[PDB]
Amino acid sequence: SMLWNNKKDEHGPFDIIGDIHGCYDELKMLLEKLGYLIEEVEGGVGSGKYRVTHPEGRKVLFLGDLVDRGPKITEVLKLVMGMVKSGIALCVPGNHDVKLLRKLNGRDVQITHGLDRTLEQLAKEPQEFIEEVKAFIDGLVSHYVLDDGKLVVAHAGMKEEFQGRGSGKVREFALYGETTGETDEYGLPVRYDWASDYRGKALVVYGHTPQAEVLKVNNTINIDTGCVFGGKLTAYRYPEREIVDVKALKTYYEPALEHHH
Ligand SMILES: [Mn+2]
Repeated sequence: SMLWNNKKDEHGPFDIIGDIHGCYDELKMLLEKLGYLIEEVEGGVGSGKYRVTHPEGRKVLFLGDLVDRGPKITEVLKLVMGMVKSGIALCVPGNHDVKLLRKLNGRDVQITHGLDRTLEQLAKEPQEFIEEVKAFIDGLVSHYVLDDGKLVVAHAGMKEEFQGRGSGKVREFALYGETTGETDEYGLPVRYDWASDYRGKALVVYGHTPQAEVLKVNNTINIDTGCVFGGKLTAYRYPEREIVDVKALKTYYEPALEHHH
């Protein structure tokens, strides 16, 4: 009964933040707008470079996809790692984060979707920081069930049946979701729209495929508003159920191509 995903004793309030993808400036703006105070620490290095506090004792929940695409990936990492360490944040992993971990561990993965930017930015940092990043990503839990089971956070979402489960299949769902088993017009796999079929008790806040505006469906909401693509970085305030966002300062990266159909 003792899984890592159980944080039911954590009641918040929480500010839940979608995919950052290296957008440090917007992250800093959003945290400040939420009332967090960010101190650039004197002499501070790596995960000790920053210290974040909140006078109302609010906590941040990051939905992952911290790395790739954007201009300030190592600063995002330093900030988020420090927050998790000081206890003001938790983080669940995105697909990009885990793929980065596999690459740093020695797997010869495809350099795509912004990973080149992470690698070239990481290259400018010392080695002990690189090991800190590996340790950080390796310890990320697939999802968290929080606040007496009233809230679930996961990167790609978490359908009811899998909530609170620690199996390998549940971790894959958190990272990637699942496919429907059938193919599309190109004979390719199709993503399963789990949120449409969701009837679970917990509100699920997640950040899967990027959207122009938050996508609320049944007791679920996707808050990846595509900051790095020139959209915005969104926080969802819990239990207030309020949306707070910061517009991207620039278009840092081009979004996926779109089929005509
Ligand atoms: Mn993403």
